[PDB]
Amino acid sequence: WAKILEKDKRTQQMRMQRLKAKLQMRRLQVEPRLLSKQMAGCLEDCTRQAPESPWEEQLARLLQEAPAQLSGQQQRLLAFFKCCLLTDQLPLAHHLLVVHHGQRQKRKLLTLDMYNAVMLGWARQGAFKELVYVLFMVKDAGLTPDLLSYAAALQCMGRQDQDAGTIERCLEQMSQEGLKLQALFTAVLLSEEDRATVLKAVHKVKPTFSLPPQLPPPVNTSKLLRDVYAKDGRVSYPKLHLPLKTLQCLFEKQLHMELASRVCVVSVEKPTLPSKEVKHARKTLKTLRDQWEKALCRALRETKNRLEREVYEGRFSLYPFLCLLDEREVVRMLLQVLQALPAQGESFTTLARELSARTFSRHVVQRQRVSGQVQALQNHYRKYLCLLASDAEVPEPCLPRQYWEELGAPEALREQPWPLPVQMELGKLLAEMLVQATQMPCSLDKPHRSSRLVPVLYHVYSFRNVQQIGILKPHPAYVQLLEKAAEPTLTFEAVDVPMLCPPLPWTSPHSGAFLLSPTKLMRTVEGATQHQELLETCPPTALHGALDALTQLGNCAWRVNGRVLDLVLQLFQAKGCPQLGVPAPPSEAPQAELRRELAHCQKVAREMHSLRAEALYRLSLAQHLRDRVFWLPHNMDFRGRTYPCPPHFNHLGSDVARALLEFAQGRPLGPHGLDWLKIHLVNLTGLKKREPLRKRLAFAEEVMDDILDSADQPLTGRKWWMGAEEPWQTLACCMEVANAVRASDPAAYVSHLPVHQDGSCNGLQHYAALGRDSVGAASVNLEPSDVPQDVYSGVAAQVEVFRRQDAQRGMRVAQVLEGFITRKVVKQTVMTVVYGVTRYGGRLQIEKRLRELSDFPQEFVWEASHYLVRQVFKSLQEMFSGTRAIQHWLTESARLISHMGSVVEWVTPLGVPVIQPYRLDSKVKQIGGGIQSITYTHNGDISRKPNTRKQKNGFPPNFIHSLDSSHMMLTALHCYRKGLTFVSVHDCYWTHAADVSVMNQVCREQFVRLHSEPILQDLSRFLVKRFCSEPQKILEASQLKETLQAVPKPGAFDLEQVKRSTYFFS
Amino acid sequence: SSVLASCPKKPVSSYLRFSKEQLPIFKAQNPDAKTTELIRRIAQRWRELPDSKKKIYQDAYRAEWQVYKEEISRFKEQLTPSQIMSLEKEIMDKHLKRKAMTKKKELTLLGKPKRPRSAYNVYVAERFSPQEKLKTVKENWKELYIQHAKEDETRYHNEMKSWEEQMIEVGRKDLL
Amino acid sequence: FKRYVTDRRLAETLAQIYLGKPSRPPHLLLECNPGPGILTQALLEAGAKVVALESDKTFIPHLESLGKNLDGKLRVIHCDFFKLDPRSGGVIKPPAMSSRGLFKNLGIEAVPWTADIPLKVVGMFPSRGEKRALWKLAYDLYSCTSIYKFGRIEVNMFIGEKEFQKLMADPGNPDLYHVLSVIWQLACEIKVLHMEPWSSFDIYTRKGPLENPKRRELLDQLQQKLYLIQMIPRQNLFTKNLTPMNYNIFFHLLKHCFGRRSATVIDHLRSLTPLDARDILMQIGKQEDEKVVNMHPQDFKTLFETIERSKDCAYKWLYDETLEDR
DNA sequence: TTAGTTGGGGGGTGACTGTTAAAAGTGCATACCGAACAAAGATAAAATT
DNA sequence: AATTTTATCTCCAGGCGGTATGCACTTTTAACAGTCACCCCCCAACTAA
Repeated sequence: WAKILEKDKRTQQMRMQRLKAKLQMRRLQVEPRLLSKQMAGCLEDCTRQAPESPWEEQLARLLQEAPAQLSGQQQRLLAFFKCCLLTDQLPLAHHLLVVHHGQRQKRKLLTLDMYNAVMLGWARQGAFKELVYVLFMVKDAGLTPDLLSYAAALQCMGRQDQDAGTIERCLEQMSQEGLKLQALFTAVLLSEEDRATVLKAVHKVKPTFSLPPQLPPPVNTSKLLRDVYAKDGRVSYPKLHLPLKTLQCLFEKQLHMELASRVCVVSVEKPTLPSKEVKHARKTLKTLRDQWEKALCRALRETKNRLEREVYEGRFSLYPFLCLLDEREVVRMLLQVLQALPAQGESFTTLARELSARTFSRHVVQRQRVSGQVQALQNHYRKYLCLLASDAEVPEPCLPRQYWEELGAPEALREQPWPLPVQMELGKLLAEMLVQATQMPCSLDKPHRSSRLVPVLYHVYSFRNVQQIGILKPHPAYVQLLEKAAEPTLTFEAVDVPMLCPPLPWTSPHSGAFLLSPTKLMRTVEGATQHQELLETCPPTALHGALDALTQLGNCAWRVNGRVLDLVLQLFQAKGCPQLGVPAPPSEAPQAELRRELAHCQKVAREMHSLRAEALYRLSLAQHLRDRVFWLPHNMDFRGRTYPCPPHFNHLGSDVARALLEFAQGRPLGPHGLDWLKIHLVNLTGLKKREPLRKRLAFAEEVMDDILDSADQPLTGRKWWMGAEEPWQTLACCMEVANAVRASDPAAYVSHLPVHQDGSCNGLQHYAALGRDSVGAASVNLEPSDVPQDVYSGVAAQVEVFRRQDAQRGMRVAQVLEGFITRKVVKQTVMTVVYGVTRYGGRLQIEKRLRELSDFPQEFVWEASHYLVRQVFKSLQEMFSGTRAIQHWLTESARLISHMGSVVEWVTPLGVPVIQPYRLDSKVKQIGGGIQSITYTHNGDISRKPNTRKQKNGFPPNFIHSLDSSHMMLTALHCYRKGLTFVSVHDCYWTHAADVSVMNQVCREQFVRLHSEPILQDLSRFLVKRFCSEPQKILEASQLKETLQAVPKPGAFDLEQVKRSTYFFS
Repeated sequence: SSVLASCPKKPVSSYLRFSKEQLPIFKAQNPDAKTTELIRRIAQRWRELPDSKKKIYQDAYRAEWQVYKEEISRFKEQLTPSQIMSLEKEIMDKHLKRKAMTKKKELTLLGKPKRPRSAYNVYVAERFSPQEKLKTVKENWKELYIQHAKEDETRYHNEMKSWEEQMIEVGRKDLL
Repeated sequence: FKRYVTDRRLAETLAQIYLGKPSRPPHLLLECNPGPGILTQALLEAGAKVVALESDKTFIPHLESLGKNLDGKLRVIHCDFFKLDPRSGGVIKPPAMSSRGLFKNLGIEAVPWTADIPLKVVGMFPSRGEKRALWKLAYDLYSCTSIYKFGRIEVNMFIGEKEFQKLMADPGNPDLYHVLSVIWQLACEIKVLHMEPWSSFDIYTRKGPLENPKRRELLDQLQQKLYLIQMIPRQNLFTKNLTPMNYNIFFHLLKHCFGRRSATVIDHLRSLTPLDARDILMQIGKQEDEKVVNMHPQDFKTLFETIERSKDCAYKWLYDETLEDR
């Protein structure tokens, strides 16, 4: 059969020759096809000039010739092109660009930015032919070369090490084109290496070319902050109590913890006896986890293979975003997410959002690790720690941000967030893969008795009124298996655990807080970006006060109280105590007429389980940090209030969380510390609210026996402390007081306990300060007096007087309730007056208490609610009139501004700009897919109309919140210079037991200084200049100016008396 | 079969009438002419044809389209649903066999190495109603052909190792 | 937009229909919103003991004046049938009542399901609240709560054209088929007794009669057939599996099945229960590629019974109390 | 579990080479439809006739 | 201009899903005619993916 074999070989040879012929005429296109005939001829001629076709002269000729809101598809394409650079897949992006430029319909989406991105990507490799191709593209599309195009050309020429003639021609071309070389080096897109290479290319022919000289940053010169930054004076900045080596070791530990991105803690639940069933359950769990890992890896590989082909055919896909991270990291993240799921399920949209937020953080951290910022950060931090260490001396005492800048600040590698559609698409894809790839046996008790496999995650619908909501729910057998196994460990994300080293100083809206992980300066929804734009557009020295205050707040070193933790654990593990704040175990529970009992009993056990699991995380963290020192960074919301970043364990929780925290650095009690400790104890009890400090101290001294007994035997003694308003903090205060008293020298004992100083109705205090009304001011402790003044008691007394007068006149409902008017009835309404309450919202608040009232007849509730609401509001009118005028003025201004089609904005006295992010979402956004059509809201659509209903409701309270945040910031900044430890909760200030006098003095001084400036007139002038100054519209502007220019008049009150007020802060 | 009686064929377009009237005349005039340059010269003449001929051809085409539209509107009622199902299965099978044909042609157009031969196949090739003779040789079975059949595939083995090399370069990664 | 009956002949025919055959003569007739009272007096002249649950405070005086010397039965209670048994509020206002207190006042006693109809209720549905009333009655029926705890109570009411067409949809009319049709045909035997235009009834406003021809022309513009429907609970509704303490899973199953109308029942089964879906489909006697809108109301009940009847697997349903108020 | 050579005789479909036009597919956008659970009295702003 | 309709206390990071219809633009196949080029349906057999 030699002839047959010869014939087959011949046929194969002609076949491969035919294939070669049809190929030489699924590859990736490299030469664009151009609509213009003469440009196509020019490209053909440039190719045909020589086999070694020089492209440099043609590039010079192409450059020298030089003849509002993006769509969803455009944004996605731009993100694809940008990501193809970090991913290091350039042929893919180039082919997609050539294909889009080919077709008539697709070429209209492209914009100069995509061309620039691909040009820069090609230039980074020192290539010329592809750069010339993209130059042909940008010329044929009818666009113009820009700064970035010339930067790419210069970088390519410098990298390829060409002769100086072409560089001379290019540079002179930019000069004639009106282009500035110095302006080139300010482009954000260029990295350090690109700028260095461009500089080398420039220096080749202009050796005497230098960057602009560096200058020391300016200091803040504002009226309020000129005292903080004054260089003439005495400053004693506090130092930590630890040496340098310990701090460096802690920094290394925190860096390792953040690079790992996971921290595991030991569970605090009652350990279980290792029965046979527990071991069997653990074996089954381990086998299932391994199988899921392998299946997920296979599914991810198949998905990447599928997604690449779509780009290979000219469609946009998500291939680079999947290529960003390693396979093992993605699989581990998916497994952790599946493990953390609750038994009741999670919404589909929420899961899709969460699965895309964790992918970005790991990408950012790994990018930082690979690029080489970790070593620079290590060097800078180890040099900067000399300022806070006790056994180190900095040549000149500086603020932390000032020192961090003076040491030479390394440039921050800013990372671009993905657009919202890309994030949602990626999250949905990952969630679908996780749902599909996980399987478990149907019958766990006996393998192969029933061999069929069933899914682990199910996709059910949940109905609320008319609306459907897609919900993923775990299989019940898996939930029961997890509960039976009783795993002994918990897993926490590295951003949900307090830092083990002092946080990075805030030096810019981009850098600060955690060492590597990203953190928003202004916490808000994912897509919103107007706040960041306003922050960045401001002069650099405006935000120094806010950044310095945030850094000062984040540098407090905490530690965990021991004995309180032991007692709480003893109560928690055995039986619990709902009357104290410790949830009961699930074992202890109550356990068509039978339907009613079953419906109620199942209702009770839900929140009982919810509370127990919520407190399991907090108490497991504290045990893990029981012999360590930890820090809590801070950030702001869009008004200015500051919150800590770690949510699970911080001093903003309930009394159980506030009793486990104390300052790490202690101070001697001094000569006036024991009295403040006792007064704080009495304040915590809540028995003597309306009494002077002398009577509080006397009462504290008269019940010393109970305090001593509660400090000695807390759970087996008289148990006096349990009657307090806060049972748990009171125990800690009792222990501290007993320890201090028993000591040989009570004036030298070191105390680690914070002491609070609250403010009574701070919103109304700010309102009265703005309005300068004597009657209102005198009732919120803005005037000197001997006893505290309670506004709630005064309002209740006035209402009772009105009721007595009406009953004397004669009325059934009035005489129905006699003696039923008290502080408890009207406290909620008076408290909520600041938030714009009305005569309708107060009815439902008064009726809630009236229903719980027993002796009151239940047939008069409606009339009583009406009468009480009317009387309370009438009495409130007499006490506060300036407040009403201010509220009406602000509401009208906000409404008139919103009707013109613009969202309100203002500036706080410190300098932070504020803006209200209320808009109407009319058009709906969906994502069609394999499982469901997720509906999301496009935040960051600046074309939507303002929501007038939500902008006239939220303006008056946000102004007051910004004002109180400014007051707190000023107080913290001025307290730091005296060497005090300061931590604040919105309007409660904490400090050591020996510095309360100094803190009170600084509080009063800063309040007077802040409110002496003309706040209202400044706000009115800003509003007039920003909005009304328009020539295009005259009638709307006229109405707006008429409203704005009429500022309510001030009263007759003297602000200096606040400095002599004993109970302004009590 | 069933489709023909169910409905006739679509009317022929204007350029097709022009081909019908003129190309056979052009073909008759030139005896050695073949359909390639015949159809290309017909295209040239049609491009050179005056617009009056295009207009009259379009009028004929639209008249035929209208009469076909009326015929189809009448036909959709004259076919019992069983004929509709028969037509549906016929077109479905036609599409499937066409797809199979084009996939087989695609596979063979890349010079796929041959499958391993058989010892009986090599024997009958050397020895040589074809169905009768195939049955005869098959029942009879029941030059080193046994080893050569595997040897050829091992000879083809070096081809298939090489046959995967171009595909990854060309971009057809599904074949391997 | 309340309505009332004013014509003499229409009222006479309605009374003749309501009394019907003289079988079980002493049938108590609860009247929903008698209004002017011509229907009630027509029924009294027919010879039946009638008690009127009138809502408006201004109508009892006329009813009592006409019935002061009635010497028969014209007991009147200021109550509203659709406002019976509110679920929130500590005390019940005079317009509302309690399902137990009203029956205590009427003196009637509780009776098991298997026995006969103890009482009959007639009236007309709310103009803008047909769906709300239907859902409320379904929830009060399937749990044997409120008025249905006292036996099988017959309800005869008027309804509009659109709601009626939605209510009697069948797999032969899949455009309007929905859950409410299924859950109302599974428990009652719906009948059509009378037909009447909207012009026969004189509409009423808060102020009074709406005599305006332009708004009467709107009634001509909004002229829809006002069908009459009779509803009697089915005797064999509650089996050993469809207990009153178990209907919630059935309601959720029906709601989920109509979430994706154009999908087979096999995928809904795969997304609702862990059991082998094909086994359930085989047991109820259907093929794999069965659409949701091709299932008769009794087939849903059969499928639910088939799923609930098994015992091999401890967990049968994925519905839990957590899927509520989400 | 299914398909390729092998094997010639006999059919089958398309390629090659033209132009034309009526469906078929794509990507985006709006519109309408889907469970309940009382309500009494009040008031100013927003929407409609 | 008057009449009827609607919402009623702020911040700390929230969004319904499915089915039908319409429109502006791009892509695809069927129609004619002659050759001819390779593939594919048969009896029976064996080997690989």
